[PDB]
Amino acid sequence: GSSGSSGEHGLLVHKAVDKWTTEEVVLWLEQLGPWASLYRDRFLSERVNGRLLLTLTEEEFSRAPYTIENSSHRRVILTELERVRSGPSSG
Repeated sequence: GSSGSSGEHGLLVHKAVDKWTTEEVVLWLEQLGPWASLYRDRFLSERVNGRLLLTLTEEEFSRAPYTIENSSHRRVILTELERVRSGPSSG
């Protein structure tokens, strides 16, 4: 509807993370916690898109520029990612 910019909190998973955009990428991460705003800047500047968000591993995250000097932060991203990326099996 007329809710802020074009985006909904739910279709995230329904839509492959490898198809997300520099926008959705930050939006999904901006939900894991309020601290996401401390990294979001690095996501936009680096135009880190979904396809790239998935490629990024525990290391990459700990490596600059992100140099995420906080494990907890990586655990939140990597984990949450494993969810949005991995959908229902149905088998």
